Amino acid sequence: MIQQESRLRVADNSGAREILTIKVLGGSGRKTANIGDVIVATVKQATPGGVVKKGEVVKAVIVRTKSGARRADGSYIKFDENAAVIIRDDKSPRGTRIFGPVARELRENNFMKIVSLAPEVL
Amino acid sequence: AVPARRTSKAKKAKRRTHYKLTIKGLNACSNCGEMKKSHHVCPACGHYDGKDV
Amino acid sequence: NPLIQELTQEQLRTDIPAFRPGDTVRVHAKVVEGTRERIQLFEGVVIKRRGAGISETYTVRKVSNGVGVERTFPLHTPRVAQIEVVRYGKVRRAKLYYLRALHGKAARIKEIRR
Amino acid sequence: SYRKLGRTSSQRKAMLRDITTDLIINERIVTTEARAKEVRSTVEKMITLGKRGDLHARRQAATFVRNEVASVREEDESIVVESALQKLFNDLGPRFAERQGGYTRILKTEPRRGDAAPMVVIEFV
Amino acid sequence: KGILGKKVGMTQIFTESGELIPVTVVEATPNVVLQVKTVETDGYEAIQVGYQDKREVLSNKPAKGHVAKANTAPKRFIKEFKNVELGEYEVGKEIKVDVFQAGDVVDVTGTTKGKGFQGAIKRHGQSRGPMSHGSRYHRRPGSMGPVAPNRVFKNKRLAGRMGGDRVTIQNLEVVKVDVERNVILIKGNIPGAKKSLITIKSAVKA
RNA sequence: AUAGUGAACCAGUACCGUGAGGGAAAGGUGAAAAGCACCCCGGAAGGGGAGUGAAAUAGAUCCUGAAACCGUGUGCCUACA
RNA sequence: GGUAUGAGUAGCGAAAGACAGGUGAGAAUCCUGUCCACCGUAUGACUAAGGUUUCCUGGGGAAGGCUCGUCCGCCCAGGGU
RNA sequence: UCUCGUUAAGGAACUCGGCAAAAUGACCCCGUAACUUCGGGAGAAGGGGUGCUGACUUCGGUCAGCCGCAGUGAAUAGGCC
RNA sequence: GGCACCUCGAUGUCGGCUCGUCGCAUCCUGGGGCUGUAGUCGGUCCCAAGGGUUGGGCUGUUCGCCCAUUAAAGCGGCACGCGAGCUGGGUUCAGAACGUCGUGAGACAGUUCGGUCCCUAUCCGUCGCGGGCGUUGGAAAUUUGAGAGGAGCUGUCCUUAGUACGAGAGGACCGGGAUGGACUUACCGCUGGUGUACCAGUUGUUCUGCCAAGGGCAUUGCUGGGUAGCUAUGUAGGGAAGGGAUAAACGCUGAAAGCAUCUAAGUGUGAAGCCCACCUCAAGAUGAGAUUUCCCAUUUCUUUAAGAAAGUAAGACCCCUGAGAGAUGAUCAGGUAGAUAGGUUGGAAGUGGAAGGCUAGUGAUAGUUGGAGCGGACCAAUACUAAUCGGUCGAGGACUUAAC
Ligand SMILES: [K+]
Ligand SMILES: [K+]
Ligand SMILES: [K+]
Ligand SMILES: [K+]
Ligand SMILES: [K+]
Ligand SMILES: [K+]
Ligand SMILES: [K+]
Ligand SMILES: [K+]
Ligand SMILES: [K+]
Ligand SMILES: [K+]
Ligand SMILES: [K+]
Ligand SMILES: [K+]
Ligand SMILES: [K+]
Ligand SMILES: [K+]
Ligand SMILES: [K+]
Ligand SMILES: [K+]
Ligand SMILES: [K+]
Ligand SMILES: [K+]
Ligand SMILES: [K+]
Ligand SMILES: [K+]
Ligand SMILES: [K+]
Ligand SMILES: [K+]
Ligand SMILES: [K+]
Ligand SMILES: [K+]
Ligand SMILES: [K+]
Ligand SMILES: [K+]
Ligand SMILES: [Mg+2]
Ligand SMILES: [Mg+2]
Ligand SMILES: [Mg+2]
Ligand SMILES: [Mg+2]
Ligand SMILES: [Mg+2]
Ligand SMILES: [Mg+2]
Ligand SMILES: [Mg+2]
Ligand SMILES: [Mg+2]
Ligand SMILES: [Mg+2]
Ligand SMILES: [Mg+2]
Ligand SMILES: [Mg+2]
Ligand SMILES: [Mg+2]
Ligand SMILES: [Mg+2]
Ligand SMILES: [Mg+2]
Ligand SMILES: [Mg+2]
Ligand SMILES: [Mg+2]
Ligand SMILES: [Mg+2]
Ligand SMILES: [Mg+2]
Ligand SMILES: [Mg+2]
Ligand SMILES: [Mg+2]
Ligand SMILES: [Mg+2]
Ligand SMILES: [Mg+2]
Ligand SMILES: [Mg+2]
Ligand SMILES: [Mg+2]
Ligand SMILES: [Mg+2]
Ligand SMILES: [Mg+2]
Ligand SMILES: [Mg+2]
Ligand SMILES: [Mg+2]
Ligand SMILES: [Mg+2]
Ligand SMILES: [Mg+2]
Ligand SMILES: [Mg+2]
Ligand SMILES: [Mg+2]
Ligand SMILES: [Mg+2]
Ligand SMILES: [Mg+2]
Ligand SMILES: [Mg+2]
Ligand SMILES: [Mg+2]
Ligand SMILES: [Mg+2]
Ligand SMILES: [Zn+2]
Repeated sequence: MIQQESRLRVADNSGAREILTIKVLGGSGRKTANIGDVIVATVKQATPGGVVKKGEVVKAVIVRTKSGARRADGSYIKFDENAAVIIRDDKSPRGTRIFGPVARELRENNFMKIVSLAPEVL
Repeated sequence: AVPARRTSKAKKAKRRTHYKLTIKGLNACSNCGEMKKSHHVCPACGHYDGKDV
Repeated sequence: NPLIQELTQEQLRTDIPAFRPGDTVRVHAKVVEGTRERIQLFEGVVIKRRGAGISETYTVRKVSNGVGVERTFPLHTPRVAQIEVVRYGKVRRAKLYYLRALHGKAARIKEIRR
Repeated sequence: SYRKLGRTSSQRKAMLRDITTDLIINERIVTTEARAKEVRSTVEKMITLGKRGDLHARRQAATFVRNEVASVREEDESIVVESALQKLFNDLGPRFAERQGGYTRILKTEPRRGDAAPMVVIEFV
Repeated sequence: KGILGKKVGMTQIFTESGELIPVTVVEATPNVVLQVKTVETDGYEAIQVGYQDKREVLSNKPAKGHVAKANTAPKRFIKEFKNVELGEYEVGKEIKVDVFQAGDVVDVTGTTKGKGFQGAIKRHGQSRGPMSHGSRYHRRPGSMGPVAPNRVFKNKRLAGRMGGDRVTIQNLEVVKVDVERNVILIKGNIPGAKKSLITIKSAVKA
């Protein structure tokens, strides 16, 4: 459950290390975003040599959350942290490598490039 | 908040319609015949359910 | 209770090995990426077992690529081919939520060989 | 559920232990309705432990029954003092060996003067 | 189609293809048609249904006489079902859970669980005032209204008794029918405390 | 007797104030106590009798005994306004 | 000055009591016992001031005591430095 | 309504304002910046250790072992920049 | 802005919070005409108020600028709605200071830091809940629906179709699906929360004489879990289809007026709107409705009385055990024609290996006896305890006129 002012780790090498949620997209009053949802975020901490830099407004897809997700088989998945991947407008990741495991729910949202790049898809 | 008008005798009496006691559940003791509260020990003879208790 | 128990006894699995929180299990999870179906092995420590009858579930925790990941399964889900007990751990409580705070060497559990 | 009886948990537990032991010692006491309806379960749970008669049962009962003198007799000497705990296991336990539950009865009596609180008598058998 | 049963409880069931779904167990020992109402006599068509046999001492001569035509024991719950084929029903006929089939779309009516006297926050989902910053306004129901009417408009929502209301949940799915046990499994949850009366009818919107 | 002195009465008192100082309320059984022996209910209070008295619904909070106010009985009326 | 209305309503002043036995017309509230609980750089022990009989003993239950009361720092009778 | 305890995910988005609360908190050890009136700033900051049982001691430790989620295991003792 | 008519024996002043409600000169969504409307986007006017109409940065602010969204992020009224509902940052009470003015005390043609927000609701009103009587014999159930309340929002994607349209670029109407946001009705099986008479660990001190095992106090001492119940952030469902009458608008046929013309007669199409449809309440709907079933015509006294009175019938209640119900009433489950509660016996959740032993070890401790012991509310049995014994109330049914 990610809302405005929620901060997430960056699960790629785009350059950003930490982002802050500006907006949960997808409706007028939507409060919360979960895995697979796209947010507008600001870069609060950036790797010095990276492409994405501190202060930049970016779009990003949530790929893991402490409040994870429920599947139709009655099973659940939860992660120890909240992480996002910075994406271009066509959902392609800005960076070249994804870090950490990724929820299988990205597939059904058609974030194929992230899913293919992730070291593990749980 | 304070009463805007004093309450009349009639209105006060009407309010106290339901301000009353009731005396419910008295019947004769099966041992001594004096009236008692049902399901209670008879305070006169000390019996209950036909037995001294 | 008895009526709900009778309605559900048919769907209780009988291939559940005896395991408790703190044991290491390999969960054979059936996954579907479309038409095809596949087994994805989720291995880790059972940190939780709650519920009764058909509603019983358990949680398995593993650390993959630096990130802790917990998976909760219905004990009797047909979507799990097999629950395999890898090792028996020595713990002192039913719920192992304290492992969430630990990492690496601190999170280790001593084997007991039941 | 369980009644709160106008006390805090620790205050209530103290009172239930006090009254429960009072019942074990006197076998008949006067209390309010509310206290009697709560004591009837605590006293009969103590009796169940006394019926078990084993050390583990004794020690569980010891955590609840007060350390009070239940009787003094000249059975052997003028210093044979029996505790509330010992009466539970020596006398009351064997007394109800063949009754399955229901070791107490409550008899409703008159209300208390200064309170109008509904009084009762709670006694064994 | 309709039937009266009691809410037993909630559980869950695995479907074919392995999906786990919550279900409410409704036990409906066969209902009995006690009376048939027609335009000729009552001005409207309906069947009067009895459910849950009741002990004789709990019944009345007026009540025992009423169920005498159907030739059954006294019934605790008696309700009417409208918009059915009356000719297909007659007094003394029994209605069983097998009237419904797995996959049928139903409407489920019951009496919501009582909650007693509740404030406008819980009863009406209103917003608290702030809990700090000098606030002395936490769980209060808000302004009663403007000055101009010199009164409060009706439907100013306040504290009061909550629950105990008839509520119908629409378009629920019948998941299973265990006739030997007189049990119907409904997907999802339905109103009412356990052991309360539940009315299952084929979905009106269907 | 809310008058007349603040004070008809144990008043410059009680009471208030550190103090200077401020400062009340409060008269009436009956001709005579003859102020109800004795009995009864009650722990008493208080009543009911029996007495005293011309009268006690003159019994001491005692002459007269207004009104507000409180209650009991009930002739008529009152639950679609 | 008297008496209403609001009312039989607000309030009954920071906290643990329980039961047995007794006393008595009457007791949650007085006495005794038992266990329980609270203070303990104190809620203990002294003492100055201030109060001025509140001390002790025996009686009492009108009023005072925020309930009750058989009890009291209250009332009555004796005493005490 | 007051006083108090616990809260999923988020973590100042609240608000005039982080008001209120939360967090810090003891002792030992490592370590500690700009600036300075050379005293200070400092308890800056930021870190580590703390229980139990044996062995061994230069008497402060050291080594070893043991248990728990957690060892100033409760209470009371800075939030910082 | 003008006036000075109510209020100066006081009608509390901005902004915000809580709660909304109304108007429509409509922001979005719905319908439509004209277009300098190819399409896609639009412009403009008409109809339309059913619902909807975001969160932040700065400022006391309103406003406004900005950031990021959105189908949209409408404008107004309600003492610039709402301080006996809240806040009190702003509005110069007393303090203090700056600029400025003054010889000055002081002051603003201005700023700055700091500064007590009382009230136990009597009446109407509002939201809930009972008692009384009525409804024309007395009862137990089931009902119709006068009337009323609730609900009413909308995105994106796929398909039709890269089709119609267009030189390209771009790119549909209508139709058919899927899936969301916000809101909302329920419920706790799931994920979680809580869980102060559930389980465990642990510190200090104190008590059970000591050891062992335990109790007390320390926020429930603290800590880790956690049942029932209550719950969201969890789960399920909902605003689906469809009629009828209409708005703007468009007709059809048609004359007045040989033509033309939607109108005059006649007749049709047409909106998220109206009335239904969907949900809930509902005959105190005094207009008091209907249906099924039960009791059945008593006694006495007065009297032609719709008389008074007395036992009762069906039935209901008192009282008592309770809960799924609950402030109290009430509701519902029961009262031995008995499982209603307690206990008891089995279970379960939950905790996570009791005590007492034994084995190993110098010891702390470990293993074992043994998934043990404990186990509020959950489940199932069981009359062991308590629902004893009883009492109260409660019909005998008017008249007129149709018909039969
Ligand atoms: K008796
Ligand atoms: K006289
Ligand atoms: K009168
Ligand atoms: K008065
Ligand atoms: K009064
Ligand atoms: K005395
Ligand atoms: K917020
Ligand atoms: K510093
Ligand atoms: K440690
Ligand atoms: K400190
Ligand atoms: K004025
Ligand atoms: K408005
Ligand atoms: K247009
Ligand atoms: K509208
Ligand atoms: K702001
Ligand atoms: K501000
Ligand atoms: K005004
Ligand atoms: K105010
Ligand atoms: K006002
Ligand atoms: K009024
Ligand atoms: K201890
Ligand atoms: K203690
Ligand atoms: K919990
Ligand atoms: K009626
Ligand atoms: K053991
Ligand atoms: K167990
Ligand atoms: Mg379990
Ligand atoms: Mg305590
Ligand atoms: Mg005792
Ligand atoms: Mg809010
Ligand atoms: Mg407050
Ligand atoms: Mg008006
Ligand atoms: Mg004078
Ligand atoms: Mg005079
Ligand atoms: Mg004078
Ligand atoms: Mg006279
Ligand atoms: Mg006189
Ligand atoms: Mg009328
Ligand atoms: Mg009338
Ligand atoms: Mg009042
Ligand atoms: Mg007091
Ligand atoms: Mg202490
Ligand atoms: Mg101290
Ligand atoms: Mg004395
Ligand atoms: Mg004395
Ligand atoms: Mg008194
Ligand atoms: Mg939280
Ligand atoms: Mg958390
Ligand atoms: Mg802010
Ligand atoms: Mg804000
Ligand atoms: Mg603060
Ligand atoms: Mg500590
Ligand atoms: Mg003039
Ligand atoms: Mg005035
Ligand atoms: Mg218009
Ligand atoms: Mg106001
Ligand atoms: Mg000057
Ligand atoms: Mg000016
Ligand atoms: Mg200040
Ligand atoms: Mg739940
Ligand atoms: Mg459950
Ligand atoms: Mg010891
Ligand atoms: Mg049962
Ligand atoms: Zn008797």
